[PDB]
Amino acid sequence: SGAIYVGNYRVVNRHLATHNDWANLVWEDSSRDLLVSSTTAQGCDTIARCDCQTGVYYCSSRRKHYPVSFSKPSLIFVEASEYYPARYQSHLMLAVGHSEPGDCGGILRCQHGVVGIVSTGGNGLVGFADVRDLLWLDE
Ligand SMILES: CSc1cncnc1CC(=O)N1CCC[C@H](C(N)=O)C1
Ligand SMILES: [Zn+2]
Repeated sequence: SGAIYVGNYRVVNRHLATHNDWANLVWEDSSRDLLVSSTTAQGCDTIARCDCQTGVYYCSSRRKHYPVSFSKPSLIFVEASEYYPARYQSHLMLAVGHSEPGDCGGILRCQHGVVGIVSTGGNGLVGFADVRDLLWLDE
């Protein structure tokens, strides 16, 4: 679990969105595993606008933050699940690091702010759904 609170927006993994998220929907994209819903309170998270490939992510399964090198956002294949059929997930970035079912939603940060959230993982790898291209989160 985990979300990004920026302005009147809440960003979450689409496969973990609640009824309130769907009732206050702004935008959703299955191929990215992203859903953005509206909030009445102002969120205090800064989004990064960069091409950083180093950052720090929160791993709830270890209650620890880890530094990682990560790849450029791309279409990476993702196996079937109770949430999605087998497909290519776009805007996905991989890093060598621990993650397990329950870690989705952990924020990845660089020196410029929020880069994205944990969305995939397995075999010593962890995938992050990038949010840096979503320029409307600040306007
Ligand atoms: C940190 S998530 C994780 C980690 N280690 C093993 N498995 C997982 C689960 C995992 O990869 N997915 C299940 C939920 C939907 C994900 C998707 N973005 O399509 C795929
Ligand atoms: Zn950065």
